[PDB]
Amino acid sequence: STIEEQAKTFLDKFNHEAEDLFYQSSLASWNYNTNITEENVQNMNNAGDKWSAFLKEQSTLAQMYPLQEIQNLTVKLQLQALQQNGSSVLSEDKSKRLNTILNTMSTIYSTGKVCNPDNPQECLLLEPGLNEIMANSLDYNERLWAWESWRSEVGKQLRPLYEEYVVLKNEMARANHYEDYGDYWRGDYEVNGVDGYDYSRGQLIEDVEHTFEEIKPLYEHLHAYVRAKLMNAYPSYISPIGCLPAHLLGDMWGRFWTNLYSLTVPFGQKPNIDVTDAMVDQAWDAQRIFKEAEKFFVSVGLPNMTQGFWENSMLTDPGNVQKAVCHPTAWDLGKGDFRILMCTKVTMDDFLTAHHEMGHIQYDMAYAAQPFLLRNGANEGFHEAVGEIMSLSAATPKHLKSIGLLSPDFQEDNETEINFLLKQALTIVGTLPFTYMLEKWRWMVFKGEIPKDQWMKKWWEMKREIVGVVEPVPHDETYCDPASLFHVSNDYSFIRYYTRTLYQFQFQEALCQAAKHEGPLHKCDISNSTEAGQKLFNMLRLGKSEPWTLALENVVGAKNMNVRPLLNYFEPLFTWLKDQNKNSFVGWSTDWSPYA
Amino acid sequence: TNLCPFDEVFNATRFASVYAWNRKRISNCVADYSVLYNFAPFFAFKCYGVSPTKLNDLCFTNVYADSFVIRGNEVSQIAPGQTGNIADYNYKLPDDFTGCVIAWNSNKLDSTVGGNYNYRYRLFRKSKLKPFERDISTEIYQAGNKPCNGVAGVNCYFPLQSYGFRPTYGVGHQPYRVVVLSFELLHAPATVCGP
Ligand SMILES: *[C@@H]1O[C@H](CO[C@@H]2O[C@@H](C)[C@@H](O)[C@@H](O)[C@@H]2O)[C@@H](O[C@@H]2O[C@H](CO)[C@@H](O)[C@H](O)[C@H]2NC(C)=O)[C@H](O)[C@H]1NC(C)=O
Ligand SMILES: *[C@@H]1O[C@H](CO)[C@@H](O[C@@H]2O[C@H](CO)[C@@H](O)[C@H](O)[C@H]2NC(C)=O)[C@H](O)[C@H]1NC(C)=O
Ligand SMILES: *[C@@H]1O[C@H](CO)[C@@H](O)[C@H](O)[C@H]1NC(C)=O
Ligand SMILES: *[C@@H]1O[C@H](CO)[C@@H](O)[C@H](O)[C@H]1NC(C)=O
Ligand SMILES: *[C@@H]1O[C@H](CO)[C@@H](O)[C@H](O)[C@H]1NC(C)=O
Ligand SMILES: *[C@@H]1O[C@H](CO)[C@@H](O)[C@H](O)[C@H]1NC(C)=O
Ligand SMILES: *[C@@H]1O[C@H](CO)[C@@H](O)[C@H](O)[C@H]1NC(C)=O
Ligand SMILES: [Zn+2]
Repeated sequence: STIEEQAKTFLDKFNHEAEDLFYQSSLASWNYNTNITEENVQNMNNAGDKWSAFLKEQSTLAQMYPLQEIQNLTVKLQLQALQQNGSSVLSEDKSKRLNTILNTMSTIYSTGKVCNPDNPQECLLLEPGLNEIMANSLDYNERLWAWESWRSEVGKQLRPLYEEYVVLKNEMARANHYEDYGDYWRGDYEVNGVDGYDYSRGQLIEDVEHTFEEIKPLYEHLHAYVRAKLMNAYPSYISPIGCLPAHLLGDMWGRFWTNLYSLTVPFGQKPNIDVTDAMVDQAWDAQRIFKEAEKFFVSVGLPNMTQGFWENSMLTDPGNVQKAVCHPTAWDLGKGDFRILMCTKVTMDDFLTAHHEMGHIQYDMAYAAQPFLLRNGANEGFHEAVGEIMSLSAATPKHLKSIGLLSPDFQEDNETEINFLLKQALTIVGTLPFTYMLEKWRWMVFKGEIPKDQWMKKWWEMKREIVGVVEPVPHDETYCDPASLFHVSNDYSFIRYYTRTLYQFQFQEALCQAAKHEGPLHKCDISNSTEAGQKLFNMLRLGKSEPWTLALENVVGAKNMNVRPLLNYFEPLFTWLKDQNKNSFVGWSTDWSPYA
Repeated sequence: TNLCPFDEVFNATRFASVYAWNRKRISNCVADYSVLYNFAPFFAFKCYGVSPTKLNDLCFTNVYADSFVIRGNEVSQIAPGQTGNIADYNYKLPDDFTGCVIAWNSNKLDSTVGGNYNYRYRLFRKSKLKPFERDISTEIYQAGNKPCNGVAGVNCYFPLQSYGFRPTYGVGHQPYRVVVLSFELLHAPATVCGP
């Protein structure tokens, strides 16, 4: 009886217990997300406590099987998932201090209160309030007031907590046989053991710079176009050869440029495609929306949705009698239970969100036969990519013409093409530099290359040199600007968005090539293509059973992340921008600042 | 006429667990298979060996019926020459098995909100199981090189596990009652057959 038959039996017992415990927890959470009452909150608390206690106990018993004596590459992954120590490597005092710091920072972010200096009897929160201010205002001084206040009253209280957070997380990482917390985060993409499909944790960095170097020219042209069109709204606040101010990007932190479409629209006269009225006038309801999505998924070879999906899923807001959390979520309770929670309305946005969440459900259904610890995406950037691609396929004018939402005599021009392409680029291409900047800054801080007294200096130098944005007012070492974002105050990773954004267009190009599509890649509908569906399903069923290198190769025929498919998607927009920028300057200078 | 009562096991109140499966013998009666066609929705109705149409005009010696209930994705293992946890450690069918197996959904009766843990099967066993053999043993299974003396944990596990059926499960995790019919022909004169 070697270690193999000892690990196998332990994994069998864990597999048969975790399913029941997680099902109970998921059912309690679903009941709370439908009904809001103290009893349901208590039920969630009890179920979660049982699940966490069982998980720790099994993780403690999982350390008696050394990894070097096990050779299957299937049971090794389950034990690797189970054997992660985490906070147990620290003392009780340090662990409780870390939890206290995390809860304090989360509470400060959640209840962040800023008030104007004229009347404390009426003042705003983050949501709503400041978000509406910096999403729907054209005033320069009010946006600056909100931007500086949120980082003044809130940013002050997080830096002393953030420093101790960094120190304690680094202690935990070094106790877990790592180098730092950034190495711990990069450990998600680590692959060892399989010959020819290896991936070191330091390779992720080099791949990120290599992809960004090819991303840069398109971002520079988009930056030039946005800067040229923002000088008409703020005539005396932007330099033609400089960097965009950080408080005029349509968002609190500049993560997305979505709210600048009204100011940067290429052809204002021609509107975008909106089938909300064509849905209102033809007796379209939520049930028909989800039936249409199911028909689309069946047309490519993927199976139906279960009989329990249509009965146990709440697809409409209950009303004032009940209280439910309206947030589109795809639920995998396990044991053959799949549900979608959505307060669906008759709208094109909900029409695409239905496809997103049903692609999530299909991806979950694909790997239902895998063991419990291997039922998830290949990495952290694969599960949303499928939802995004199967949402992109449903927004094409050809698909909407096929289902009768658009008139048959509708002829599409090359102006709506550019409008849609720029709308996509404002939210897809405009977020990659921000993610790169934030993750690179956090990695340097965790390593120790940035001393404690140069955090803001390095932060703003990186912002000017990579993103191309400049602070409106100077910040000293008393502020913690990165902590103002949700994903920094709450301990969360951030590179998954970059990886998903690059993966989704690779998947789309592969499937469109498999569908014999002729023309631009942005006009792609994968409907009525059984060959395309099988190619995607060959990857969807793997789970974590195989390295994400092989999973990616199954679909795109390549072992590494690539950016050329992304560039091919925006080629017409790139040519249009190059033609429109022939009389402007492309690039920015770090020296210029608004307060200079 | 004393008809063979093929309606008392098909319509019982509570069935037995997979590992502890009961046996009901049928003899000294005339068999009418028309009443077997009741309960029209059948999940799986396959016969190995004899044919259902010609089963009426055939006289045998004894007929054995065994009753158990399993989950949806395990009915495939009530076929001969099949390997699985149920097919190896709970119930075995010979390579030359003759008869039919009948399975149908039983979600409404055998499922309870909050879980139904009263039906249990076996997951660990030192050796495999010979055909038509039962095992109600409950000794502690040893997965290591150290004696256990009878205790849970450390490297010891309880062999039998509880299904925990719930009405909201999927089609493969929902209960499915299963009955197996076996036929034997001994040197004794055949009596068990209908008109
Ligand atoms: C997907 O295909 C269906 C069915 O069309 C049939 O199969 C195709 C592969 C092709 O061989 C067609 O010639 C076949 O008729 C399409 O549904 C039909 O669409 C046409 C549009 O001209 C319509 O007149 C029919 O009434 C539809 N039949 C139905 C709804 O039963 C569907 O439009 C295709 N989806 C696309 C192209 O996105
Ligand atoms: C997780 O932590 C446990 C203990 O907190 C580690 O178990 C010890 O590992 C050391 C390593 O040399 C052994 O010398 C000890 O005998 C182990 N047991 C105890 C009780 O200390 C475990 O190794 C940690 N996990 C990892 C992956 O390092
Ligand atoms: C859940 O909400 C429904 C809607 O009125 C109500 O009838 C039911 O009692 C609620 N459940 C609990 C446990 O309160
Ligand atoms: C790994 O373990 C599984 C568990 O059954 C087994 O099927 C598989 O054959 C093992 N891998 C190899 C290479 O034998
Ligand atoms: C999916 O459901 C539709 C309608 O219920 C049916 O026509 C179709 O055959 C189903 N597909 C499969 C693979 O069963
Ligand atoms: C669209 O096509 C017309 C056709 O002549 C062409 O003149 C024009 O340059 C194209 N592009 C735009 C943005 O209109
Ligand atoms: C099974 O028993 C119930 C309860 O008496 C009865 O109503 C039903 O008709 C029986 N089924 C058959 C096939 O006789
Ligand atoms: Zn999603």
